[PDB]
Amino acid sequence: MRECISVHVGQAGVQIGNACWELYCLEHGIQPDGQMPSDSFNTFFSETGAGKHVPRAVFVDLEPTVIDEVRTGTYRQLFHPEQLITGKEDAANNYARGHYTIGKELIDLVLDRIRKLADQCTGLQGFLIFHSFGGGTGSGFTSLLMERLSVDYGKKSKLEFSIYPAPQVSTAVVEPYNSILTTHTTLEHSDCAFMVDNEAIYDICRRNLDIERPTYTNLNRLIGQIVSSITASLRFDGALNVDLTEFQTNLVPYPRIHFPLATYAPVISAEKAYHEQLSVAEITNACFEPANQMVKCDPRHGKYMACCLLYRGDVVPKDVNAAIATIKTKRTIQFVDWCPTGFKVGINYQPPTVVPGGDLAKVQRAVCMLSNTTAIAEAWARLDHKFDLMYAKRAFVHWYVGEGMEEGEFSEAREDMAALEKDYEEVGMDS
Amino acid sequence: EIPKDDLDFRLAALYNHHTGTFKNKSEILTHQETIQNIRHWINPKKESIHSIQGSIVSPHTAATNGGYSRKNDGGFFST
Amino acid sequence: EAVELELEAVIGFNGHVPTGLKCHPDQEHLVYPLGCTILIQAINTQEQNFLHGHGNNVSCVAISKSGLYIASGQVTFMGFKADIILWDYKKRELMARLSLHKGKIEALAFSPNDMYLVSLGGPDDGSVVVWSIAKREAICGSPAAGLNVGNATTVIFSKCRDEMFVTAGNGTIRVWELDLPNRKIWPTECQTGQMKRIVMSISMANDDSFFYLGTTTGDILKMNPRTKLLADTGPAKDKFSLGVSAICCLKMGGLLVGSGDGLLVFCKSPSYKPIKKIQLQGGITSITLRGEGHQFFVGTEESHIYRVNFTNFKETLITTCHFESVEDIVFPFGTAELFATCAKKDIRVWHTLTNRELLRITVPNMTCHGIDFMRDGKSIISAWDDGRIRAFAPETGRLMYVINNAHRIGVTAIATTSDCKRVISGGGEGEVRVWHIGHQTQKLEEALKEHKSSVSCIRVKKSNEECVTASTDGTCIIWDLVRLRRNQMILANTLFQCVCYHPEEFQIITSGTDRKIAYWEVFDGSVIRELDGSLSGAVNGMDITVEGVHFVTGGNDHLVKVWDYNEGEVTHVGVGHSGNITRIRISPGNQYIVSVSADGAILRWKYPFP
Amino acid sequence: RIRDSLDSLTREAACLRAERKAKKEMHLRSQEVVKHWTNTYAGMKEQKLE
Amino acid sequence: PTKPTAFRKFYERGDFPIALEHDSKGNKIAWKVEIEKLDYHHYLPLFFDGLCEMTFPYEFFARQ
Ligand SMILES: Nc1nc2c(ncn2[C@@H]2O[C@H](COP(=O)(O)OP(=O)(O)OP(=O)(O)O)[C@@H](O)[C@H]2O)c(=O)[nH]1
Ligand SMILES: [Mg+2]
Repeated sequence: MRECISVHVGQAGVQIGNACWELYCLEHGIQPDGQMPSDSFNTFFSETGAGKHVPRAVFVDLEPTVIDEVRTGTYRQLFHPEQLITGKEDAANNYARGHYTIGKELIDLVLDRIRKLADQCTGLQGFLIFHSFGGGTGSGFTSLLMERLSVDYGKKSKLEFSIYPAPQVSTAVVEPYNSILTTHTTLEHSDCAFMVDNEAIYDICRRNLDIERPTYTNLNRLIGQIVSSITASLRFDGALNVDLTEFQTNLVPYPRIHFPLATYAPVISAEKAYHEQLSVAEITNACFEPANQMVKCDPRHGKYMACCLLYRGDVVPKDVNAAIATIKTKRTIQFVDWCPTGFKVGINYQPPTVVPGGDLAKVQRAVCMLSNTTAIAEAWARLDHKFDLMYAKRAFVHWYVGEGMEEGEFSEAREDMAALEKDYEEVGMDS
Repeated sequence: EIPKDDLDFRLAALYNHHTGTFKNKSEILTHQETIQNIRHWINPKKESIHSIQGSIVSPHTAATNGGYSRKNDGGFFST
Repeated sequence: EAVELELEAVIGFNGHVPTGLKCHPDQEHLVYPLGCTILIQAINTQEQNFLHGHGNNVSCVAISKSGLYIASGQVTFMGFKADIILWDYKKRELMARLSLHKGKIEALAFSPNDMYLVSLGGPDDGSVVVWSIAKREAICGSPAAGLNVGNATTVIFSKCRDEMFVTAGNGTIRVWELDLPNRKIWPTECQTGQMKRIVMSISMANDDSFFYLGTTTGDILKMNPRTKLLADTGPAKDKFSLGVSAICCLKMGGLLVGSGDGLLVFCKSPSYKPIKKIQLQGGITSITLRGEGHQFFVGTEESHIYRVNFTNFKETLITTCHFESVEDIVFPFGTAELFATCAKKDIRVWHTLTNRELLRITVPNMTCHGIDFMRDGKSIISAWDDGRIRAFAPETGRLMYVINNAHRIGVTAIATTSDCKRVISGGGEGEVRVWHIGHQTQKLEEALKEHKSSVSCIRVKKSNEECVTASTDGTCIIWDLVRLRRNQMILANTLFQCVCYHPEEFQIITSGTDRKIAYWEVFDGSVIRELDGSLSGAVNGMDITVEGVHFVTGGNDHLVKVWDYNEGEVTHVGVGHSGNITRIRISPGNQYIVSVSADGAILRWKYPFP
Repeated sequence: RIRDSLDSLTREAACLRAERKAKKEMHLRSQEVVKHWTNTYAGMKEQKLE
Repeated sequence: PTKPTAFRKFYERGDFPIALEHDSKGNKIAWKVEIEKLDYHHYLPLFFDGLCEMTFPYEFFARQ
């Protein structure tokens, strides 16, 4: 009744959504075939008169190998059999295969399913895309999609929970080619961009939690819990409720600084929950450490420009005000002149839920936060240096000019990132 | 069951008019009352050992660990 | 001390290695192996003289033609000897221990005049040796494997009493001729034209004219031992599906073939055509023919013994059991006639007295760990190694429910509350979990993570209020139910296997690897006394009756022990199998004691008064 | 509910008294069984002193 | 009691050049083609047939 549309494009998108769509089944009573046994489910699941509940999500991959895990796994009766659009051959780390000649085939099908779902919601509030920067289809299919979706619908909000490539570790070779090209799309036809990376979730997975050998089925559950915290107020009740424009207006000052980080506060094991007191004042303070960033930067060497929060659980706002006053008093956290408030609080009246087999405890208080900070320009400096060190000797560019892409758009996205890195420091300097 | 002669001749005649050729009256009207371990259950989806997802158990028998991995910066790392 | 009770109702079978079943030529008793011994069954099921020895798993059986001697090899560690043992068939006495090989022994065979035996040994260090029976020693030996070919598997003598065949493992087929005065065996090779098969069974005709080889590719090869050349090819157009695993002969020239996909075919030499075919249960690995001729027996890989008539080819199964390590029997409450036995991929529901199998339920290829009944007859819960907890319908094997992601490792121990509402699980992770069941759904309440290591057993009080978790950490916790916290810890020097309550709930008793049966005060975890195991074994299963004066204990050696409760009185009838006994329960009528030996053997004895 | 609210503290005390009595009585009866057992270390010392 | 309509069947085939945006001031039928030169021999007696529907997504399209 306050609906959302959440697309998962690529492989990483689909494999995160595989871990997103049982947390929603466990928050409500929806068992996996779609039959609740016993309307706060409304934003995520439609209902059908045989009892059967159906999701609101589209899954696309140009190769059929990963969707066919879902299609015969544990969640095959849940999804509608045209929410699962497949193909034959992938894009294989090339942006041109996906956004160009071979990728212009499934776009009409994904737009039909976007239209056929969005034409049945009573109230539409926006888009949650899950697409990987690291992909060949996950970063070209979405750039083919958004340039047509924003012509069709236009003013509705776009939020992307994407996977930023880590500064040291990386698992492909033409990532500095595929990262730079999609930010010619996401600057103009997009309105927010939450990035995460993979090395820091391993960090926070082994230090705050006794997991040896951490994997993707450990990454995707925490990034599912983050989106279930951001989508809390559209589904539940509480003191201060923040809607999908009531923060996305708070979070974008200038129309090219729209790149905020994310942080989830209580991450702890099943044993050592008994020994920490777990108060509002300490799990507000856990948010502002340099150790607990899911994206590998130090926020201290930059400045938080604008912030937000998404509370849950058993909080009462006097504690939150006493926490925020101390955060404003502290000096590890530095701000700018042009936002003297720098805060935004929502509340809710629901605890976190514990998916079975997850390695988290049933904490009651829960915090998320989402920060517009200028210290992501350091990570864009580190991936900025990677590009011209490969375009200097014109490496790998035949694989791009073969599948329909001209050479000059490398220079175009070069000066696009040059203008963006000009913009961050020019809006972060004092007056 | 039968209420008259019409449903006697057609309720059970057992005489295809198309196929029975050069017949007789008694061969037309013929009804049918004149004529007359160890058990087991098998799972449907043959599962695989290799495609399981619960954890990745340690190479060393980490109840009494064999090559000491401590937690980074002090303490136990495993379980 | 140590009075022998009585022994009855042998259940298991080993049909996992080829040609384990061989009826002796008086056609009354069937010998067949088990996990570490041999068994002889009569027509009246008179279990007779488990012939003791071999130190480890028997793997190969060969019988003298007259019907007086039997010889069986075994398998040990790398760089260890392995002993053929010559037995008798009249006074079941270990005559000769013949221990001269490396690693293990792949094949044994007898000569038709009873003087000679032959042995093939070694997966890597492959050699053939010839033993004499007049003096229990070796005549001569040689490498029975073609260099620049591969390895070899099986051997058989002639009826010329002097020449014997070593059979292709990967394509070496070699005849040897034996001469006494030089004391030697001479190798010649049977040259084949372009054929290179993987031969995997062998038999010999009566008049030494031809011997037959069954191959992995599926075609039956006839041979000529005089020409030392290939004699005949196999079938084209419907070669058998898997490898040809079991070939038998007749007095006439009609060979009985059997393939490891569970197919039995009558076959003749010019045209290998299925005159009489019967599809059987599981892969066939043994054919043994009664000397009368008109009835024979089939041993299968899944342990089914098939008595099949030669005329009209009708079968009748006579023995069934599991085919991996078995674990965790549980009786129903109030009924002494039913068994549940669970193992790798499988669960079976038995009878007790007449030993029939009533139903069988398969998970495809995963591993089971624990089985339990409900307090009523509504359902049977089980805990499996796939990270899942299942529960099944009592008849017809319907899956009522499964639990998707229970623990991080395989769920090990499971327990039933007496009000049929709660199921307690512990697994190798140590996250002890509680499951509230309902008609519609089943949910988890709270995860108790005291432990640091595995969980062995979970046992709850007569009226639910408290429980206990036997674990291999060194700590056995008593938890309370009505609140989810801990009362008391047993901290001890034993990797625990079995923890049992005393009837009337005074004290709790622990066992394990360190062989100290220890009674424990129910408060403070204060130790009372320690009574030792047998000698240098281990112990895995305890049992107390309804009253609380009898005390049954079973462990890593062959010994099951009846004990008095208050004082240490032992009563040994543990003369059975030394395959490591892992669980043991008494019937609720106090009539039988039933133990599961790891290599599949479920044995029940009568009840003694303690 | 309001009629029986006047005695709320006496049942709270009675439950603690009953649980402590039952626990200590279980301890004493198990000590009776322990003292009737014969293969104890201190009992063997007493028999050796005899 | 209601009856199955042909507006539903023509929509599940997908013939209508119609679209929806739930604009905040009110739900609006976005038109992909010019309204002034439609085929009124096709599209009026099917919208008039879709008048007969009570369930959510089609009554709005018929009326607007
Ligand atoms: N968190 C998380 N990241 C994943 C997962 N699977 C893949 N990734 C990330 O995806 C990045 C590469 O993009 P891919 O998804 O593999 O490529 P793609 O989108 O399938 O595009 P093609 O290669 O053309 O098929 C890697 O850097 C991974 O970090 C996952 O299950 N969880
Ligand atoms: Mg892919």
